[PDB]
Amino acid sequence: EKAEIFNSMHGWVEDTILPFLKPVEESWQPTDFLPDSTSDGFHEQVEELRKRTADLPDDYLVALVGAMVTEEALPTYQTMLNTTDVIYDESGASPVPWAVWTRAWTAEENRHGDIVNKYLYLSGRVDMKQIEKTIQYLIGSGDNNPYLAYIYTSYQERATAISHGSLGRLARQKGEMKLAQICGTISADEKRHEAAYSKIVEKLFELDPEGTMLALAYMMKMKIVMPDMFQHFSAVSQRLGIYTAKEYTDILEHMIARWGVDKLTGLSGEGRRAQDYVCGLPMRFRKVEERAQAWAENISHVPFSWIFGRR
Amino acid sequence: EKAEIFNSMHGWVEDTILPFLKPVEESWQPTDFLPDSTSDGFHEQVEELRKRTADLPDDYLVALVGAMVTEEALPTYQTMLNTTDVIYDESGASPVPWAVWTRAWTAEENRHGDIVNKYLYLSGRVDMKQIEKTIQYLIGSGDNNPYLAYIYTSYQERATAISHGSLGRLARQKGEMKLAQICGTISADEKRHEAAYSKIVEKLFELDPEGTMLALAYMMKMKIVMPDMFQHFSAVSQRLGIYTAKEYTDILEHMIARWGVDKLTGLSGEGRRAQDYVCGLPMRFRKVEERAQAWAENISHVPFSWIFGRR
Ligand SMILES: [Fe+3]
Ligand SMILES: [Fe+3]
Ligand SMILES: [Fe+3]
Ligand SMILES: [Fe+3]
Repeated sequence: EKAEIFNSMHGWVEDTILPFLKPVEESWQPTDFLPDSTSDGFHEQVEELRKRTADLPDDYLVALVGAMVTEEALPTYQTMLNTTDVIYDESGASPVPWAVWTRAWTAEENRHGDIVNKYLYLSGRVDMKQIEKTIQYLIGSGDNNPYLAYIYTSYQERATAISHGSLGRLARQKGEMKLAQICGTISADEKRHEAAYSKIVEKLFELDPEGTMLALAYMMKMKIVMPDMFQHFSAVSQRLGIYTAKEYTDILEHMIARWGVDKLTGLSGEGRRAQDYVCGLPMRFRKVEERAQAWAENISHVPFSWIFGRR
Repeated sequence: EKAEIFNSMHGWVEDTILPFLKPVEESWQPTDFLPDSTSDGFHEQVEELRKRTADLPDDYLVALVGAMVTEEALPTYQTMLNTTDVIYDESGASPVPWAVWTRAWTAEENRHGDIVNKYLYLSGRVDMKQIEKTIQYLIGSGDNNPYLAYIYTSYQERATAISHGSLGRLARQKGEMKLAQICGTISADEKRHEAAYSKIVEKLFELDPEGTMLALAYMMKMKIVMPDMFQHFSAVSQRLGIYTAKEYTDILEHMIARWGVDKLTGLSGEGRRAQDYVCGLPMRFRKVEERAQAWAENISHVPFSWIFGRR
């Protein structure tokens, strides 16, 4: 039945989801936000960047490294959403619209880690050797239910749109307008992605409320949890205001509203147990917001000095 | 039966394939082969690179762009080999050794496109904006039989080990010792990868000669073919001697020998038709080697001037 639900969605994925892609022709590329290496001005542009970035506080460097590590892990996030599927009909073989979306979306995502990685490299502010190791360990690390991937990615796209957006805003506040542009441009990609993925989940709730509710309850319980090295990234994002416990709870309420999870009808006893669990979470998580803030305020970079580069 | 063949191989994959991984601790990283951005010497090192790279012929620039485009497409090559599999036993849940290999191998591969991409960027010799577009189109483009991926990757790892190795050798010949090191270091990764993948195919031939032969015949016929923009990369690799029609044929003979495809026994009529087809290919491809060379010698960069950066 899940396979068939997915199959029956092809037309709507084509009509409603694929338009959320931005044409490659109209798309920014990392080179847009970097010193021009073909230009006689290259060295001077690189120097300006390094000057601009010497003004950035340490917390900010760390959050930005957090964001790049997350993005650079792209090969291990698109893998769940990869569907070994291809449709046969009178026009011949073609790719399922699900795969057309995943592939093009992966191509979008690929630019996010590259821009931040080359920008941080050029700044000199972080030790790119240690961070590349981290990333190799992380790709090396990398339940089969096919709704789960879609739900998780909805949440992740909204969280990452908000985090990159807030990083951008703080870069702007410090006068680092190129870094603000980078962070803001990524955020705008993520806002589109979040829109496509939320709509997919919406549609799954429409067509299979029982399956989707059980999957969402599983995801909230098991996978998607309130927002040592990753703990440290998390603490820094908390105290900077980029991505907080309050924002996590706010994302949960938005998703509950957007998908009308507290308004589902016709559920079994099992479905209602799952709906009750999910819908009761925001009240549970409000209570731990003020503790998240205190904990973040005590974090030291001393165990993490290895992240930093030139001062 | 293919699923079961794969399942029955877990112990041997663990004992024989996983040791071909290089520990992340002992591993090079892109930063190793790049100007040190944390150093007061950064600008000077970047200048040395740009000087070293001004000595590189155009054919060489193009082949190197070919290689990076190929590598940077990594998200669309690991996807077939991704297996949504996880083993349950008395120790709990664990990852199938197939997935442990794929993940760690993907983490290895991720460094290949990054090093070449940042090196080419810093050189100024190519227009990275146009090449990033190309790459986005290419990831966006990106039969389900599970032997096919393993066979294809065997061939691809041997081809890419030979191509990066020969690019390295030519960089060396021009005195560009850092670029030679990069190309040579990648080649050595690919030689390990090729060894792991050839051994997998070997084992598939041992355990299921009939299935593997039919898959190999399919791959030679359909997918793996004698070595406009990709045609142009191919022509340049031909005339430079980096990767030629003769080398393609040589890879086919090596694989036939390594896996003893001309020595399989107990095949059905169908199996023997497939074995005869494959084993007759090298004689067929020798005949078109001298034509590949002539064709490559007539290629113009004029339609491809968009690749180039500063002169
Ligand atoms: Fe992203
Ligand atoms: Fe995204
Ligand atoms: Fe490679
Ligand atoms: Fe490889």
